[PDB]
Amino acid sequence: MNPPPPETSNPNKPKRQTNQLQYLLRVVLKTLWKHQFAWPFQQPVDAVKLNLPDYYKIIKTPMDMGTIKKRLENNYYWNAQECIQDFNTMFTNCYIYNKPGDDIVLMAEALEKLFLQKINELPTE
Ligand SMILES: O=C(N1CCc2sccc2C1)n1ccnc1
Repeated sequence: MNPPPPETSNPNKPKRQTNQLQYLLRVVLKTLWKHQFAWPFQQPVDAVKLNLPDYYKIIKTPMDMGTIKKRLENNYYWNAQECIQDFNTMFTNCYIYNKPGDDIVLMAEALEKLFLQKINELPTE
């Protein structure tokens, strides 16, 4: 059974657009999305479809790139650090649910390295 997906809008949360957040969408997220290993991360984990009934028994703060992309598109975040934390949550969830050497974990490790390379330097506000 699947929980509701994370929110992509929140009317009482203040919005912001910064050069860093624009770069996270146009360059970082959009580049990661094209990678051959990105597909497991492009939407919320479907535990009903994937026959993973214990996924949400274990992962209590779900995150995926589809949600991040919609958040960035909505100006949901106040700053880049908030968005970067949602990427880190997404990678960490994969490491928590799975074990070292698992195919899904190799995909996450490669994306995380690419992610870090791209966020090492961000634009200046
Ligand atoms: O175990 C899987 N997971 C497990 C954990 C995570 S975290 C982000 C995407 C996924 C997908 N599979 C297995 C087949 N496709 C995804």
